[PDB]
Amino acid sequence: TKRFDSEKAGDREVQRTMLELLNQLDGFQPNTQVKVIAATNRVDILDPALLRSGRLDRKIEFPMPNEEARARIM
Amino acid sequence: KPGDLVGVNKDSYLILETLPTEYDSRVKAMEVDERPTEQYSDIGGLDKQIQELVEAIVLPMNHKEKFENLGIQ
Amino acid sequence: DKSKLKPGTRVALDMTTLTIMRYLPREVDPLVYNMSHEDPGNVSYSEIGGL
Amino acid sequence: MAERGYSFSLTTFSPSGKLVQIEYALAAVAGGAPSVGIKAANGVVLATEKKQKSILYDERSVHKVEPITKHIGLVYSGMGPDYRVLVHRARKLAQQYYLVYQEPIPTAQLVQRVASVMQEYTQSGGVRPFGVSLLICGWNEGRPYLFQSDPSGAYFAWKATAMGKNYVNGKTFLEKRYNEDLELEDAIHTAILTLKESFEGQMTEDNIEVGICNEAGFRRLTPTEVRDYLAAIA
Amino acid sequence: MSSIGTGYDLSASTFSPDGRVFQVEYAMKAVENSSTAIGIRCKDGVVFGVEKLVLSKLYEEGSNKRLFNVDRHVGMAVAGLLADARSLADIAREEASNFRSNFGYNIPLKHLADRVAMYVHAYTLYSAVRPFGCSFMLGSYSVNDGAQLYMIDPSGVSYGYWGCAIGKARQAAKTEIEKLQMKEMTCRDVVKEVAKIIYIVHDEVKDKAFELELSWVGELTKGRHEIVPKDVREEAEKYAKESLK
Amino acid sequence: ELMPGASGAEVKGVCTEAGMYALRERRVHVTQEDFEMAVAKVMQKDSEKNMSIKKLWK
Amino acid sequence: MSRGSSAGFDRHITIFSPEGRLYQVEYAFKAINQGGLTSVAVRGKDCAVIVTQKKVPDKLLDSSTVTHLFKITENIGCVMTGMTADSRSQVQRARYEAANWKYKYGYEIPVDMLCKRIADISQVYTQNAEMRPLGCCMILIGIDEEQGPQVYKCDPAGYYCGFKATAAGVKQTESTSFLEKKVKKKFDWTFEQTVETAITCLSTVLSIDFKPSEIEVGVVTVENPKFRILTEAEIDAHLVALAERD
Repeated sequence: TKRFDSEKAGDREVQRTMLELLNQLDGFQPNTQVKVIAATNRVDILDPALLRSGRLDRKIEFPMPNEEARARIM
Repeated sequence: KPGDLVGVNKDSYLILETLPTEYDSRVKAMEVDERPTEQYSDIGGLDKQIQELVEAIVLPMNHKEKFENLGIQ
Repeated sequence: DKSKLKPGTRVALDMTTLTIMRYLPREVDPLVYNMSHEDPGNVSYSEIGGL
Repeated sequence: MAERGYSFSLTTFSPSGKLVQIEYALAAVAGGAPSVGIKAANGVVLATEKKQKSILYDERSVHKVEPITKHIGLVYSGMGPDYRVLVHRARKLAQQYYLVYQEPIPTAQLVQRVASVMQEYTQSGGVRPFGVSLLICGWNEGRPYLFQSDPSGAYFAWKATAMGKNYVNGKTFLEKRYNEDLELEDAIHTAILTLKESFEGQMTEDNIEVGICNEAGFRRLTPTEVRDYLAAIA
Repeated sequence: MSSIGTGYDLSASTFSPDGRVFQVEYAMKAVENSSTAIGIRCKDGVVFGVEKLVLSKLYEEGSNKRLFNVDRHVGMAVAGLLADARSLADIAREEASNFRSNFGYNIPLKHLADRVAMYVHAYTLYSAVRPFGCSFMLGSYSVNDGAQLYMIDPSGVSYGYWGCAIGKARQAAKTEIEKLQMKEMTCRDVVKEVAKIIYIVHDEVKDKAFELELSWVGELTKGRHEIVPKDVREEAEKYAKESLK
Repeated sequence: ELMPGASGAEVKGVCTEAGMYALRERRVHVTQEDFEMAVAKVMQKDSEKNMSIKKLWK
Repeated sequence: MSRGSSAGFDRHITIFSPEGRLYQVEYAFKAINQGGLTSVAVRGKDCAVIVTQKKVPDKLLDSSTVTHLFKITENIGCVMTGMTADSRSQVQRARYEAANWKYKYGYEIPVDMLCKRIADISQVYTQNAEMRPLGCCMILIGIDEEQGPQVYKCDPAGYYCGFKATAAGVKQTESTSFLEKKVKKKFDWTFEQTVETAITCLSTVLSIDFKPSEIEVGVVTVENPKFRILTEAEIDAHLVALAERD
């Protein structure tokens, strides 16, 4: 996660690695044809640069289930 | 070209051989392992969602011609 | 030619008698060389447009 | 209100012997625009410079010099938001005192009364200690009064004091030029010198305001007069 | 958002570097998780429709009330978590109740939507009480504006709508409303149509059964707000099932 | 009396500065008048740091 | 770091900080940009005009209902700029304050006085740790009962001052700069000219040029004290006028 003003620690190997995904991810270096299946329980901790539509185009929800959905699993 | 591996002899620096460009050991782990089927019917409920994932992920790769016909990226 | 060899440029030397054997072109880094040579993706001017 | 609320104090002492938030507040008054207040002993003059820096302010009303009532005036230092409550507060107090005495609030008395409310704001929770310093002027009972009210609550009665940008330099000039019981002309002149000490808030007439208290009440001065006093200082 | 270990998402009298409280956003997910409430503005009245999920087969209509009658001309249709919906219902009822009794005329909605949203928002500001994780609509027939429908979000923002849906498939429902002209159409036809959108939303492979509560405030009832008459209610559901297939 | 100081550096600087004024002027001695100009220079530099809320390190 | 550092509990609630203001207070300024609205305020000498972007995020809205222009009194009109959640809430608070004067005084409240009562109100929010400051600012227009048309704006932290020209928005500093050159070069102010300055300045910085249903213009003229909504036809009229200036 980028948000650093860290002069006290905070590694910044980790800073490079999130930034690098964007780099690969811009159109200049192809990524049109390859899909990335991204998964997170918390999108409540991420930033918009990594997420946000048209960088990872489709955004698929899975809301809580209901009785029929319970019915088929059982 | 730049990025290519090439061998060179230690005892006197001549090019031993030419090798093609290749990934780290960690990356080899990252490559395919494959996962087995839960089958669409068999993975219980969430019906509207089976459609959303199938359409997005697997179809543009496998059922590619229909997408080319749509004209989308 | 004495003129070819300068502070900026590179030379190759005998490892066994250190006389300048020959001249080599300037300093370069392999990462730089590929970045300059290549231009993938291209990118259309039209898109950024309207702004 | 429609919630539980707070009541815990945001200030805790130190084994230093200090209260932490008032020291941060003191930094904010210094970050202001120069405001000086001198009691001459032939009237009280409060002068300030106001950073507008565009003169797209059609103020014929609110300013950094605002009259509280007809023989009290107020000038601040620091930030504007904290001023807004204090100026309204002072007007209310002016009204409370007007009803019984019917001579609007005296300066010695005003400060004690503001000081008590300021102290609560530190002492209590769901409120916070100011970071404005007020300079209060008044002429009432045939004596001029000048007080300075600190963002903690403290009040000191001064002959001449400075606040706002480069106050340390201001207070030191004030001691040298001004000595106690000099004339109304000296008080005004040094007052405008402190603003000139360091300006940088657009040099046009409407960017300095002075308001003067004297025997006949309090009025704020037109920006054009203020400029004439400045013009002398190079 | 952030998941800081002291405040910001753990308080709500604290704004983020950008100026937003993460706590209202977590609450905004809650309307999405359960069933939809649709409500469209007519000009002879307003027609509301909330699908009430048959969770238990031993319930009767009036259970897990998503439809409230705010006054005798004001409705409230909610979507999202029912506990925050109840609070919002209680305030709305008292605000509407004083206005008919005292003034003697029907309430213009636009002010009412602003006041209730003020209530939502005042609580967001506070860290001592919570943002409301419901989205709800208010609908009224007036003699100063005619029909009005306003939708207030879990953030306390009010906008007027010709036709709204808040729930687990906003995108599918809004679009169906766009295609149709119900904006100035007669309330009677609308009853059938609002039910039919509920039918698309509902799945027989994500839900078993629902019980339709629609509410009239329109020309049948002569502008009186009642929960849908049993005959009409059935007629409208009957059409909804028949027309898909 | 005139300097309020702030450092041993400030004290030391009054002397060094008097040499810089004498050199400019091309004196072959250091005069009493030079020290007067120097303190005053040094003083002024202190005041700039005082305004900024700084010690001797920025 | 800065703008997110503990020094008391001042990056959480209002108390001063190392920055010489308040962190919590500064998020409340930062908050204005998020809403996405930008406003230009010009003070005429026959009217006082505010133009602000009207946030339209659906195609299922009725035009009349969806606005940010509010009638505070039959003398004062306003636009809300910043976060819309905070906008509805401040307006309802103001309204009680306007009404409170209204019975006592027996006449329409001055634009200066309306701004003074609300400004102080925004200060209570700011002084308190019980609630966070408003994410919005209310910018007032009105005919002052002798001074003339007046434009006052109260901050989201609540301080108010008078203006010839004001701007608040996403880009607060740049709009204000564009706006001083329009004042300097003085075309003079009639009903149409002053409205025209105001819209163009909002268009030039952001570099859009609008539809009449995505800007809103609100005036208080000396035709009558009552505040009016001009509606799309008259707003369109002003848009076309902007061409081939000055």
